[PDB]
Amino acid sequence: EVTSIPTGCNALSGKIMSGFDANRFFTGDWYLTHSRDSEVPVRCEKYQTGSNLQLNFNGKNGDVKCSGSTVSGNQGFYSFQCTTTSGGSFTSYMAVVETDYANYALLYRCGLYGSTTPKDNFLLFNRQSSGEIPAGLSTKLNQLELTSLNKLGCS
Ligand SMILES: CCCCC/C=C\C\C=C/C=C/C=C/C[C@@H](O)CCCC(=O)O
Ligand SMILES: N[C@@H](CCC(=O)N[C@@H](CS)C(=O)NCC(=O)O)C(=O)O
Repeated sequence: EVTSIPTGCNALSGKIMSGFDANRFFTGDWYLTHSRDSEVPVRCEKYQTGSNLQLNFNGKNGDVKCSGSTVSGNQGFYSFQCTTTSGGSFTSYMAVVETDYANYALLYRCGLYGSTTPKDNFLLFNRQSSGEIPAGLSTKLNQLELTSLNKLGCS
């Protein structure tokens, strides 16, 4: 039924890497090490991936389990249906902006989470918990005006 990302989310047309390879991105673990907007206290979320766009991460209050699917109307975007250990449920949308698969991935995430106003973010994932801001993203970050990503709770 849902064939495009929520109204107000940034489709980022023209700003996403060419040739995104889902096969190489949705494997292994991804640490969420930095983000444009951040909460307090900062934490270290490890995103564990599995086949068929499944993922697990250690969320704000308990493990979170998500099942993904492509969004037909928006190239590069995925919809995740997530459930939480406290019994909650939500939908979240994401696109991989840039990645080298082996080290870092810059993502865009957006959702309504029950509101009419979207909450979004730019997220930097690393394969190591000690990962920081890669030299290779320098110009791309400048272009997106992401000049000062907040470091989170991983080291
Ligand atoms: C391997 C990376 C996979 C990323 C998957 C993207 C989305 C589904 C997973 C988690 C979604 C979390 C939703 C939290 C919403 C809210 O707390 C976030 C505020 C803004 C933001 O950080 O996106
Ligand atoms: N604000 C709404 C929606 C909150 C919501 O859906 N939160 C989701 C996404 S922020 C969640 O439980 N996330 C858990 C996590 O990210 O660890 C409510 O309180 O009912």
